Amino acid sequence: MTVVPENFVPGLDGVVAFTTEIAEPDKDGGALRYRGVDIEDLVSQRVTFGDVWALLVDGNFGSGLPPAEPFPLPIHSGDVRVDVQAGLAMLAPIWGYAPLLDIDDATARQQLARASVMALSYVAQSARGIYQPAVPQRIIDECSTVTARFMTRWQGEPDPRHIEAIDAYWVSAAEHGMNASTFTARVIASTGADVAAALSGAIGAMSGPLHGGAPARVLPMLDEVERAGDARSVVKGILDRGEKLMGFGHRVYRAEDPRARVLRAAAERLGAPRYEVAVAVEQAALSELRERRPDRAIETNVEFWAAVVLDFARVPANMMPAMFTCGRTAGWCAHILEQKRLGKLVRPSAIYVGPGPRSPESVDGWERVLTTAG
Amino acid sequence: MTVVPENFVPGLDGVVAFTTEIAEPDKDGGALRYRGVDIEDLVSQRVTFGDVWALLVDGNFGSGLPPAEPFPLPIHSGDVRVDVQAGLAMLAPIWGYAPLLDIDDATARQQLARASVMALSYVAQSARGIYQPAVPQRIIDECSTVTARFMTRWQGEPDPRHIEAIDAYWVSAAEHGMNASTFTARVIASTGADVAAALSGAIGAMSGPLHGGAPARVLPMLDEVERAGDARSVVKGILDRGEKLMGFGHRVYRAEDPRARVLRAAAERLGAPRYEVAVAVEQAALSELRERRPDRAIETNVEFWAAVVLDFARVPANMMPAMFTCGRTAGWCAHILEQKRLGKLVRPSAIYVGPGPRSPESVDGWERVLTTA
Repeated sequence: MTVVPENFVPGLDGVVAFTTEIAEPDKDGGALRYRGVDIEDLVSQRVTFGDVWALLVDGNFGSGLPPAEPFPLPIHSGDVRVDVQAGLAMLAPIWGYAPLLDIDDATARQQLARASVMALSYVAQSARGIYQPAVPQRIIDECSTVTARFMTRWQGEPDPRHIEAIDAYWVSAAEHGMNASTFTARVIASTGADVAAALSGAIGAMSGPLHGGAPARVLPMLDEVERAGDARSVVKGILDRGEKLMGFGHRVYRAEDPRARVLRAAAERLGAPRYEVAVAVEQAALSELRERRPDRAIETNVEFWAAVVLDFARVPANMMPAMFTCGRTAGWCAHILEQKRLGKLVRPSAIYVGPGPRSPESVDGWERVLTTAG
Repeated sequence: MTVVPENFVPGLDGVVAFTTEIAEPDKDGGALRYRGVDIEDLVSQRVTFGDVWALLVDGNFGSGLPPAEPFPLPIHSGDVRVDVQAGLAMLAPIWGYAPLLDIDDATARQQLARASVMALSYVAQSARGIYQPAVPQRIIDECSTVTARFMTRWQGEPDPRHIEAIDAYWVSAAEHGMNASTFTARVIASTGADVAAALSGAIGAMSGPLHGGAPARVLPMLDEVERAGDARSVVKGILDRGEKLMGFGHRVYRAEDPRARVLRAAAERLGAPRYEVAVAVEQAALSELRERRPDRAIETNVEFWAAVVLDFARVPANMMPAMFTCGRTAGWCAHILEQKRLGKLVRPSAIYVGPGPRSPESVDGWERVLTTA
């Protein structure tokens, strides 16, 4: 802890923290796989989110996410993320969740599933809000998928097409390697904390606007083209004005992000009213950015089609981050269980480059210490 | 993303994630410094926690931690750690904390101080518990330090010697480099999240029993030595029954942990009644452990003397993890602010070693999946 190694770079970019068996974002190959299964196969075969949760967590099919038990959300803070972050942490004492260090794998797995679906129930309740009555459990119980139950608990009578849109979205968002919120879940798990503490901390990481991957603020642009009608000219004006085009930029996969293709497809198939305009904005935005920057590689961000699909499902813009979080719980749970089996505390190091030894009296403000105390 | 490097070890041991100006845990010198200032100087000169907080966060003593505003804890979960984890996250919407990305350094610093002392207040209220009336603010307002306000909000009429014990402990526990909870705080902070989300998540990591530093479950042993009168025979009994001897193990520093030294001296200076039995256990434990593992480096854990100091201050055993959290809010806050200035998202890589491409129907259990068409 003294000298900065030769062009050391802050952060952990490219530092391998783990091996994982859970999922492979194959950027070079243009494909995203969950336990070896392409998400395009999962989504096109209409595998529901609860079953994809189990594939990711267990490595095989057959023990899908159970329905949430009745539990009125105790937290009403004005922010769905806070409600779920606080509410999840509070499950440990009332449900008796011991630290991960103290339980076997099967128990941790059951506790993950029970807590994970309660995260969805809490989001639905928070979004529905306190200024109207809860949806009765018996109406939710008429549903046959976790995704249908979530939409019913939130909206009461959801359009089945909107349930399908959320299913496609959540599966496409379920897992994506070693990002900050997945990493936060694994660090908290690695202390042997209970699984609710790890999920609650991951929600905190996920809430940061630099976490990346939350749906795109593209709806105002899609409204402009709906009134103006000239997708190309609106794109040209968005760029000429100095503004940046939302939902487009550098390539993430080799070409098309496969999650963007899956969601564009979902929007087409389900007859989302904004589809035709969005397809026009996409073709306009890529041909425009590529013509303006011919040596740069430009593709559609999944966050663009995520906004179209979520918006179709009547998700308000202020709620789209929570919807991302709902899907990502599958990957968090898978990584928490894998971290438990790893059994290795995550505890990096630092190099000290601050002041050397000195007296307290030599520190600025010391007179104020003696004046306050005196 | 698929070839394992020849230097790969699980985790991040020895991987330098950051440079820091905040503090230097000097393992080979057996000394701990906060912004260059030795904790032994800070404790022996009775620098109060609230001033050490400013030292760590700001690099100077200009502006001490302010007192907490009145705010009855809204969470009563039966677990003090959960009350504060949840309660801290909830501060951002009621107080209007914007994400770290959206505010300047001075505003984040103000937000850290306000939430940090609220964490202390929440722990005091949660520990005091729901079967007692809150202590009036007018009584707490008569105290002159944050540490005294905390002990008063919790206990009503704290013994001033117990207040000094807490100030010594909290200063000794304020900061210790890149531990899992400070690391968690920095990671969450690196996403641009609000400081309350970062503090809340760090409390999550702190609560894990493998984080380290939570005071040692040594009170049963100290009771038995007080009952039986012979420390060595009790220690031999524990190891002969195959149980773990709490409070002793691998060296953290080269030899003695300087925080263990500071807390042992605090307990002696303040006349903690359990002092002498605790010293006798330390001698007997290190002697028996070094006899049995003669080439293993074995030192007293700081947690051993932490337990003695906190118990002297009438902290119940189930409140001791939260008291560690209270002191460590200083280092968390200092590191969140340093992370903010760095402006760098913390995310590492992983190597995939799972199954290759395969169809859904080739996965065990596919016949149990229901799909609509």
